Amino acid sequence: RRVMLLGSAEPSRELAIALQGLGAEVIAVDGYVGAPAHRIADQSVVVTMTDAEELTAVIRRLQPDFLVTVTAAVSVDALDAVEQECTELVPNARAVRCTADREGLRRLAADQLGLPTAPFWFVGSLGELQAVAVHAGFPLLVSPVGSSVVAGPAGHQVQPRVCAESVVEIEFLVTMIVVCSQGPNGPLIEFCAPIGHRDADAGELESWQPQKLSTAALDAAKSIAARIVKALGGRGVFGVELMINGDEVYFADVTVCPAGSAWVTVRSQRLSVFELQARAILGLAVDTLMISPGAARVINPPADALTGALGVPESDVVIFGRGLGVALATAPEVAIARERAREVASRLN
Amino acid sequence: RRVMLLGSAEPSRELAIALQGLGAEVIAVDGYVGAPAHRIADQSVVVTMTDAEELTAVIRRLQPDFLVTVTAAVSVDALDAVEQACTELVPNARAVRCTADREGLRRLAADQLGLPTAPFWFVGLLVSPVPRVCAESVVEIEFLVTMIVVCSQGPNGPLIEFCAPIGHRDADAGELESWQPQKLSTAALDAAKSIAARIVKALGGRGVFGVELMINGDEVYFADVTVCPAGSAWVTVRSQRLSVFELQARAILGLAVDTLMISPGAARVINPPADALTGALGVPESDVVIFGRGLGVALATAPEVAIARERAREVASRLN
Repeated sequence: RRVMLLGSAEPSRELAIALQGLGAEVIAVDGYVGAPAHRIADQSVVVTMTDAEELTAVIRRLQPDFLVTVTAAVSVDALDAVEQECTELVPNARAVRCTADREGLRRLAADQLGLPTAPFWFVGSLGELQAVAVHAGFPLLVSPVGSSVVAGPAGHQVQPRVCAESVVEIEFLVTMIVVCSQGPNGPLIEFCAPIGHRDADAGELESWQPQKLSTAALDAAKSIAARIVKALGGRGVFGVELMINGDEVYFADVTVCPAGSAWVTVRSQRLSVFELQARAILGLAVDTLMISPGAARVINPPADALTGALGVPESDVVIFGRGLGVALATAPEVAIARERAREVASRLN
Repeated sequence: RRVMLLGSAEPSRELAIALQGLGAEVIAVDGYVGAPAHRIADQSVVVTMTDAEELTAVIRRLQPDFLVTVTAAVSVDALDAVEQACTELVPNARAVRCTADREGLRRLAADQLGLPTAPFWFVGLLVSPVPRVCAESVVEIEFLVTMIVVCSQGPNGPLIEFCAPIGHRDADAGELESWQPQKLSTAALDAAKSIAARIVKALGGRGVFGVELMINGDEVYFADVTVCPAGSAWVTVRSQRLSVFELQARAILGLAVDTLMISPGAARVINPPADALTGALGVPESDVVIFGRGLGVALATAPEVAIARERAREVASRLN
């Protein structure tokens, strides 16, 4: 059983450990020579993965049982070549293509599915912008298809590309991790507990699990998460990005790769997002049981700093090279778990 | 920060992962070419580890910050020289020597310390080869129990932590079965901590120690201690917040530890087809660790040890 990982960054390494515990040989592919998953993989490969010819030869020679796309820098055309009884793609070349095309994924979510999003318009003129502002009002979020905030410049109520978004009030950003595998009885679709996340003080990301939601908010979230994921199809672990304001839930995005916010799961769930995606790739049963509330801080290791960081109760750390590290804590409550993680991170950075 | 592992087998691999999560480069040393920790280590080394000359040159050239002895086939004479000259040993050489000398460890436990053991005699009943030959009186036993003792430094100096007792026994098809926690009476648990703590402090140094005991209601007997992660410790990979390997990674490096339990659990060490895993991972709260030339660990957790053992039985059965 041979799995091939397109991408060899930090989560590619943990996934590779996970897959090796379950008995699989892993090939780690990337562009440069010293990539993280190269060090512990069974076989390392260097190719400009953004090269449809060069990538496709590599896949034909090695001929892996499973082809896992863990990065965004990849030839989607090369992947559809391989799809077009020798290798299962997990995720599908469909999902890889849909989620790298930002325009097409929004239009898939809001138009084909009836998913609720923040009002958005794709323009291609100045005049197109002019209308939207008159129609939509302020503030707007003009973004290339950096992201400027058009916060200023209809007489009656009955009245390349650049993306315009109306701005909505938001309480929480939330990551819904959806897992699609096979069980001993066929297809499984599992939901993790909502993961709350946000940008923190020193340019770090903070996450925590579980984020509490109302019944109506949680029903909406499962519904939205489940529907975008079934449209993509195939086995895999999907991170579905949502915006929440009390009862309202908005679709923002989905990634076929383990999000930075998922790092909390390494300590807060029985099976981490990496153990889940190892099992999903290989078509094995999964559950989404939680160990305990937790929080994480992704920073972007002096001997003194480590000693101090691990002095914080129920804490853990994942050191990764230059400027990359994860601070982790668990606790009987999310609030304690976030305070401990901020302590771990503070003693570390 | 560079740790060197004497021994490169399956537990040496998990310890190596653990140490790499905490930021350390690991050198895996063993006798043969394809050893398990070689595959994911940062640097691999092949040497005859019982050769004091050959081993000692290897340690002098590489010059690691920490020297960890994970196997028993190692030159203790080569090891004592490293403590006499740049490099911290976890575990310490005193411990490596005492626990490989079976006669001297018994005499240390029963004579110098006043530890209770089964009556024993060395001559020159359970007659066993120790030359000398060891004679033991046979006592009634309820449970075999592993007491995992952890010695590290915290942010406030020395720590000595006890894990929850691990029960273990030989089960069917040659599998070793373990489970955590094993319930003990107050008097039994007081005895066990006392015995575990006393043999470990006599060895000294940082490390993770497995202390073997025999239990019959009230009475606790010392049977053995190892400076290496016992096969019965495998249950901790899922039953404790920090597995025996994460604890020994933290102990080697002198970091704080705790011994919190996630949930009751059980394990079965067997000594791997796709349908075997599909069927095996269908058991609730189950996990597997595949190695090896047939080596595998079946794991389950549950709200009760009894369910956790039945699930692990099932996982192992669907796997074997």
